Amino acid sequence: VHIEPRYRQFPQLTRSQLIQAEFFSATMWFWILWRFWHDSDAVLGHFPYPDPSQWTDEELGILPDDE
Amino acid sequence: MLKIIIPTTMLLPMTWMSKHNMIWINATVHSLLISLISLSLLNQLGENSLNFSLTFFSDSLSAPLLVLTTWLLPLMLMASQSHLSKETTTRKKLYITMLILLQLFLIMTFTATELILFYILFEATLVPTLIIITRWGNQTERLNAGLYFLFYTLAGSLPLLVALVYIQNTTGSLNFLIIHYWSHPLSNSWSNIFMWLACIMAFMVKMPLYGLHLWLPKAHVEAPIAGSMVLAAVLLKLGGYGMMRITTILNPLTNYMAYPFLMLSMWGMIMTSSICLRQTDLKSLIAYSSVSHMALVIVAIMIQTPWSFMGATALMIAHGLTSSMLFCLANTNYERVHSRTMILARGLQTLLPLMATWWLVASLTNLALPPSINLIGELFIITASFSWSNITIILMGMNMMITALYSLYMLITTQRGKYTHHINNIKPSFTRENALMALHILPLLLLTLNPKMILGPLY
Amino acid sequence: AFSAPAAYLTHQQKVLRLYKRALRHLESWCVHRDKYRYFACLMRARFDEHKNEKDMVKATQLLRQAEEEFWYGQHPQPYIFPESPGGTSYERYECYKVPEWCLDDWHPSEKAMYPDYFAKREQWKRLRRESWEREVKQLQEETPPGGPRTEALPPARKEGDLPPLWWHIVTRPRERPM
Amino acid sequence: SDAPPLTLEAIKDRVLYVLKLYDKIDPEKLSVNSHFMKDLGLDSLDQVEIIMAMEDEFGFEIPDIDAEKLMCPQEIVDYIADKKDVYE
Amino acid sequence: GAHLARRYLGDASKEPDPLRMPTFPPDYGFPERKEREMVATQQEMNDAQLMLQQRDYCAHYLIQLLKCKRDSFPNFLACKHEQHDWDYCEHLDYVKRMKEFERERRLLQRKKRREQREAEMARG
Amino acid sequence: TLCLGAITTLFTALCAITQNDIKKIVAFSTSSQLGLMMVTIGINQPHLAFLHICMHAFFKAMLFMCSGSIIHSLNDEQDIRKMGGLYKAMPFTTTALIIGSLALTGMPYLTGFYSKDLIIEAVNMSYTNAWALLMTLIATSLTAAYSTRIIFFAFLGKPRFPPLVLINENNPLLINSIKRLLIGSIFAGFIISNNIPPMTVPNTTMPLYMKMTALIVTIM
Amino acid sequence: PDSWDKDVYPEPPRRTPAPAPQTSLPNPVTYLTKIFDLLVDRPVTLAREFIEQQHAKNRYYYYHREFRRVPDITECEEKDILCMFEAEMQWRRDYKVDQEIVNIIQERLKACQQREGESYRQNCAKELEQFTQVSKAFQDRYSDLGAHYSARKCLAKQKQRMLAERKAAKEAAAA
Amino acid sequence: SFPKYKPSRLATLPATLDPAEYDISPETRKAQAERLAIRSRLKREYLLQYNDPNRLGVIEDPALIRWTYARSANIYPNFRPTPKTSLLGALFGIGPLFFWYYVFKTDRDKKEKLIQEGKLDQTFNISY
Amino acid sequence: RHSIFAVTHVLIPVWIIHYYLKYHVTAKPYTVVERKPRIFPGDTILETGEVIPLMKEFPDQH
Amino acid sequence: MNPFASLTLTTLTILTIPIMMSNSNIYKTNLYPNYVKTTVSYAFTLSLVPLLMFMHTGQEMIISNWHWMTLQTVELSLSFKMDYFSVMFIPVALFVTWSIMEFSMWYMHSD
Amino acid sequence: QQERDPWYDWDHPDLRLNWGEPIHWDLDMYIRNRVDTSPTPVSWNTMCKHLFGFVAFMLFMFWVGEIYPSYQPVGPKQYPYNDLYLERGGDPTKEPEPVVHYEI
Ligand SMILES: CCCCCCCCCCCCCCCCC[C@@H](O)O[C@H](CO[C@H](O)CCCCCCCCCCCCCCC)COP(=O)(O)OCC[N+](C)(C)C
Ligand SMILES: CCCCCCCC/C=C/CCCCCCCC(=O)OC[C@H](COP(=O)(O)OCCN)OC(=O)CCCCCCC/C=C/CCCCCCCC
Ligand SMILES: CCCCCCCCCCCC(=O)SCCNC(=O)CCNC(=O)[C@H](O)C(C)(C)COP(=O)(O)O
Repeated sequence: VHIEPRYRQFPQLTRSQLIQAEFFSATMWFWILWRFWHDSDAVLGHFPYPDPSQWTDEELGILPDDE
Repeated sequence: MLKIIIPTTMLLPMTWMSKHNMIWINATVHSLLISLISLSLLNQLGENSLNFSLTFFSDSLSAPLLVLTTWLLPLMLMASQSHLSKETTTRKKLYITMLILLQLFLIMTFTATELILFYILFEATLVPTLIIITRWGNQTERLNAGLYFLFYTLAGSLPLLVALVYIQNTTGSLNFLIIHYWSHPLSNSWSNIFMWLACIMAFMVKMPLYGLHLWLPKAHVEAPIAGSMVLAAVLLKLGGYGMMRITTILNPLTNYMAYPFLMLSMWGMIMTSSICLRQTDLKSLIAYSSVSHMALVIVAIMIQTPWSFMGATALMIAHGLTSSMLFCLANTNYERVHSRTMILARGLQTLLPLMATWWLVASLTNLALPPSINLIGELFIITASFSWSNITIILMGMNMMITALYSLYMLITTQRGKYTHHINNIKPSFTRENALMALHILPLLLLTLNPKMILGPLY
Repeated sequence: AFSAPAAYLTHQQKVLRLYKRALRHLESWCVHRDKYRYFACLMRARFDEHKNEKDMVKATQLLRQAEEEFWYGQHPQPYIFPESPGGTSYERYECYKVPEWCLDDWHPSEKAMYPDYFAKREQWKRLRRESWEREVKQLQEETPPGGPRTEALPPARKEGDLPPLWWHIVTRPRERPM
Repeated sequence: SDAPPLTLEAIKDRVLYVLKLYDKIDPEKLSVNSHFMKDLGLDSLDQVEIIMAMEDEFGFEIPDIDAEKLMCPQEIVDYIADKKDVYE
Repeated sequence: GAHLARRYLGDASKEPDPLRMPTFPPDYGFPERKEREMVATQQEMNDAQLMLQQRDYCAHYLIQLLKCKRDSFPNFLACKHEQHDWDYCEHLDYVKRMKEFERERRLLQRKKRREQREAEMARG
Repeated sequence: TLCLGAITTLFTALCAITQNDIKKIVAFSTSSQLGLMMVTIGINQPHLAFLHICMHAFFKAMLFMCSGSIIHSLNDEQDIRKMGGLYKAMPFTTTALIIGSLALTGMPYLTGFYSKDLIIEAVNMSYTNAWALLMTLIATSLTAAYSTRIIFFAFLGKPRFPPLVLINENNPLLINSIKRLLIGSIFAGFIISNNIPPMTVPNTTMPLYMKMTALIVTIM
Repeated sequence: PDSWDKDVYPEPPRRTPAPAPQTSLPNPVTYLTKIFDLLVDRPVTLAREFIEQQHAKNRYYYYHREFRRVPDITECEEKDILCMFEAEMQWRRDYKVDQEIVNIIQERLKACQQREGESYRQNCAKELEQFTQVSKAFQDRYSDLGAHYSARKCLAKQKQRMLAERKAAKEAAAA
Repeated sequence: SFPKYKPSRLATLPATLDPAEYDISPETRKAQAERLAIRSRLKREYLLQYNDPNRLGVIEDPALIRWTYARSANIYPNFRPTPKTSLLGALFGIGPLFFWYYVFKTDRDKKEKLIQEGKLDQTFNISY
Repeated sequence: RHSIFAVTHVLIPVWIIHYYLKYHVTAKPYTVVERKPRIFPGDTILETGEVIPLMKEFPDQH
Repeated sequence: MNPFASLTLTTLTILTIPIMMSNSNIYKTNLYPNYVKTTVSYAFTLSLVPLLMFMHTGQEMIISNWHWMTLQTVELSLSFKMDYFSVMFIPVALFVTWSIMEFSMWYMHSD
Repeated sequence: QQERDPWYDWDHPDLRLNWGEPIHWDLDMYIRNRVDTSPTPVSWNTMCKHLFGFVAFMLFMFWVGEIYPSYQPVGPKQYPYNDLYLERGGDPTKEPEPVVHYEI
């Protein structure tokens, strides 16, 4: 490989470097999309977070403000 | 142990009967052989000492010191023959005679079984050193340096003589084994306090203790290279050896008489390390380094624990080797440029690469890089001090940081940067200088490989 | 770095230096080229607005004001050329520079390689040895009685003279020595 | 490898290129020995701008004391060649 | 979160203290309460060497997951059912803890309001 | 430890967002990630901190490597103010730097995500200093901000470098090294996460908004 | 192996589970282990067999040195130098032996902590108890003697401890 | 107009911000001329030996010698015991010693008192 | 000439290391210590042949 | 003999051979950097095996091979811990060092 | 020595000194590997105020956030065998006070 100076012009590019760069960008994006398609729980959370206010006093066992 | 003493006494007429052009060769070869013979003293026992006769004995504390002395003689011979080339034959033989007499006195000092004989030899070591300094020094300050070296020592040592003869009249013996077996506690009275001071101050001034060290920069800077080597490597360790010997009869008074000397040692350690940061003379920096390391040794001896004694022994050996190497490294540049100023010759790594490697290794051992025996001793002393009191780590911690700073300051000032343009007489390093540095440095790492040989009798 | 300095700078010299400094720091602030061109033209117009002031006192007062404004509005991290005294490659190759006198101490086996180079070196050394006294005497003649007043040196004038004090300027190590 | 071995011809070509991209200097009337003050009629500020343009082109700064002195493209080329150790 | 704002800005008197919790007896409001049982033996947990923190009430699912992982070593994508079961058990544990916190807040709010209004009845 | 890590990560992420030397930006990024590691240790999650060390090594080394490639191509120039449009002039370097920036910012399913996402969601569900949590969130926003600065300044726009164009990244050693580190930065997170035994108790129950906190702050 | 006594350095009975493959895939660890065995462990074994064959043709023994028991420092007169010397030597040997006993106990403790893994806090209680006991005994015997220790100072320490214990016991008896 | 910059010891005043260099006198120009003359004479004296072909060695610098001598040997002859000298010497040579003595003595007295009462937790403290 | 690097830099060093560990290091107690292998329910021990029972009738929260 | 320990020690030991070769006629040629890079890559692929053993059975070890020195009650010995942290960090560091050395073969070509 | 002109032809370029000129008493403190007194863009006594303010504000806010912690609305974690009494240090011969957890 021989690449000579250009003096105020766009430098000389060989096909292999663009091929490699595009290949690795594509494989990164494919990996991200595939791993999100198969492991969405790792980002969105897996189990529903409950709300304390909607718990009845029967299962929480608090007296009806009398005793 | 006459198998070591007699060969040195034979070195004397061998030097005085040699041809005019073989004195260095003969002295070096037979000094190295004597060192090889003295290597046999390292086979020590676990319970008592080697009691050769009524007069001489070898412990696990004095055997490494004897080996260091006998190994230091040939190195001094190699270091001296460069600047003594224009000297006459008779004066060269007299110089070698002074060195041989110094070795003989040192060898007999470390093995004397009695305290008065030890005193006589430890004081006889003065005459050859004073003659060497005042006769073969370069500048006119050498006379004052000799006076300072003499009187600082004698003013401490004479009360020791009085105390020793008094102790012999009281207990009937000065033999060290009898003294150890028949030890009795010291009461708390003014007479006992002054006896303690008389027994301690001579060794304190030999270390030297901070505030009593002014003689050391003068003597170690104004001396010739062999004088500096033997002053830093062996003669300072006389104080530590004598203090560990004499402290046997000073208990339990030491428990509180050690406080002023401990405070002086720690604070003056900080002070001398700081002094090393602003020093224009390269040799004075190495001298003040010696003062800091010896302050650590004083602390270790004063707190009186097995770990502190082990650390003191290891540190004394390591410092002897390292400081002798540093003095030789500085003397090479001095012989090249005839000046001691540190910022005169710079960028020397460009001109002398192998000497730069030697500088790097010497300054790495000075800052106690693990697992060098320098760090083994320093860490043992630091642990012992921490057990003594948890607040010593702060002072000890500050010292470690400062020592690294000034060591690397010396290295960067001398080796890095750009070479001074006007100096064009920097010749390549001779084989002799490289061999000198190698013979300094290789035993250090070899001893790191087997550290129980320098850890003292408390091991 | 090559010219001998003068005892002081002049007012126009100070104005030119401030103009260059301000343009450089403005370029540091204006990263893009078109914006820099716009504000550099504005700066040039501002500089040449007061170009025709015949009162030197007010000229120096304006210069003082401009320097104060520059110090207030300078870029804290201005662009520096890599080999300029604050750049990332300022003294990078100084450790590779070796003075020429070191070659005098090479072992004869080392000098056995490169015979022609050392022959040329001997020719250069003979040239210096022959020209030294003429250089010294020319300096002696051209120097005023009360010692030199600037650091400028005279050139060669005679038949085959050399400009005095030339050896260490001509035999510089290199800018990329190794 | 690294950048090619810059030569005097390349230095002169680049200097003339930069000077002919200057709007205040006519291309044909400009010559390699043309003076900036006398021949081309530029003031000091234009000379400073030209020095800065040279610095940008070669990627290295020129000290102000040195910069003030250069007056013709020959002096600029000579200073650049002496700075970068160009002999061919 | 809102509980932090309610405690540090609103009335901290009726807000549960996470360090001191619970303050009511476990059988106070409940007539009877089942004792929470454990599936994995202490010896089994020791033999599996789980951790001092993973030895919770879901430890049996963790033991199953670890055994399946060791058995299906090269295929490190086969331990999904066991991992899901362990996660489900841990989610139920967290739900129970949320419930405990919820229970403490209402009791504190209910008890303190009831006793202050009884004091109000005694104040007239 | 938690407070020291929090102040360190915030301060260094704040210093990084206005630096012009690219090596300085990457160094401050490394210091901020070390602060985040210290924060992770402070909430009693040492195994997460170790996993983050192993995860961060890949993309941090490759980011510095791409910076070195750009520096070498433009005649040892390090200032971003003189770096123009290298998106097209440097295709492979651009691809590697984009992938590394996306991994550093914890983009989902990348190497950075399997450590940083868990670290953030474990800081959120612990009894901890609130100021430390706030500084951690601000720092993880500033991370995306500094990464964006390098890409916009170094790769987008028009050239600002000297006109003698010597840009050339066609060298097999550089390509192979960066490609190896790039494959690492893409797949190591998934592989190592699935191949280690569970040494933690997972957080399986989060409010939906807090589960997306890292993504939201990164996007902002 | 039989190089050391397994009572001084005990170990548990070493229960290891059998392999239970649950995948159709091969196990790379087993294949790598077979390769390592056949390629490293066999040539090393052959070299060791040759070396041991050479060793068996030259067999000699070294014997552990035995020491008799001499009078202690308590049975010595005040200024009797020879009996004092023998007692001091014997005391120093006993000090070394006690240090080695503590070393053995510490080795047991460290091995237990490594062996038990995540259950070390519960499964190493006995070794910790033994180390606590031995450490307490050793500390009483030799701690605070300092440099320049001797048998006489140890005896003085023991006498002081006995006096304190006797006074404490007599005062508790009066309660 | 703009906020002002005030110099400090470790952050000095810039030359372009110095009032003294914007109101000048012919006396100042004369002084600058003399300074340049002295500098040039020293430079010529140095360069004459620097380029000398027969010079082998180190060019001696009296300025360096004067600096080292002043920093080392000239200090004691120029010393007078003054109230300032005496106070600074007493403070910086005496205060640290008794400060550290008080600290260490207090720490060790506390430790010994705790040991006497039998509550220091010296368990496992085999090595000292 | 081709693969001699794998012999003088991997095979030879591992021969010396394995020999040094198998016959010298492991000739003293507590020099190589391995944490005990995990045991799970339903496992069988190699040495004793003992099998470990199953795990207390899972509640089957399917 | 359970190759875990031997492989973990060989991984670290083979890294020092090019250091011992620094005074040979390989350090004066232009093949030295590639030699060091090859050594590091070999060390990485060797260290990949103990990692697999750990990921399979969770095996961990400590090796105290050399007894350097002993104090009265404290024994100091050359000891290596081969738990999860070491067997996981060593391959990552070796991989990164291999990549960075191959990069340096191009970046520092003119040094 | 950092404030000296770097574009001047010093006799010693690294030290930025000229042969024979008077040397500052504290040159070794000023060798430009060391203490630098060069003018700064922002004034001294303004950098100090901003730095000290940042440090003090950070410390105060950390203290406040400690006395106002952050947590989730959950109860304490529940461990089966009496808070694993035998696991966290054994002591198998004291029969500790039972720790009992009930369903909810
Ligand atoms: C520059 C470096 C030189 C080297 C440093 C040498 C260090 C020498 C310091 C000596 C250490 C201690 C010496 C005496 C021990 C105690 C000191 C005394 O102050 O303590 C009290 C003493 O009380 C009073 O202080 C009385 C002493 C006062 C007179 C002493 C003069 C001190 C003035 C400082 C002069 C500087 C001396 C060094 C010259 C350079 C204790 O109370 P007391 O229980 O009753 O005495 C104990 C002795 N008994 C048991 C027999 C009774
Ligand atoms: C613990 C005991 C001591 C703790 C530290 C206290 C302060 C130590 C003071 C050190 C004095 C050293 C004097 C000589 C050093 C060598 C000269 C020197 O380094 O000069 C400064 C030199 C050059 O300046 P540059 O900015 O790099 O400019 C280069 C471009 N021209 O840079 C330096 O090295 C300065 C380093 C000094 C740092 C001292 C301040 C550090 C204090 C840390 C306090 C915080 C503790 C951390 C707490 C952690 C939480 C538990
Ligand atoms: C990024 C922030 C930094 C920007 C801040 C800087 C703001 C400064 C703008 C205002 C300052 C001025 O214009 S102050 C203008 C001062 N005016 C004079 O000095 C009048 C006399 N003229 C001359 O001395 C020469 O002609 C000379 C003009 C020097 C040209 O030199 P040549 O023609 O012989 O090349």
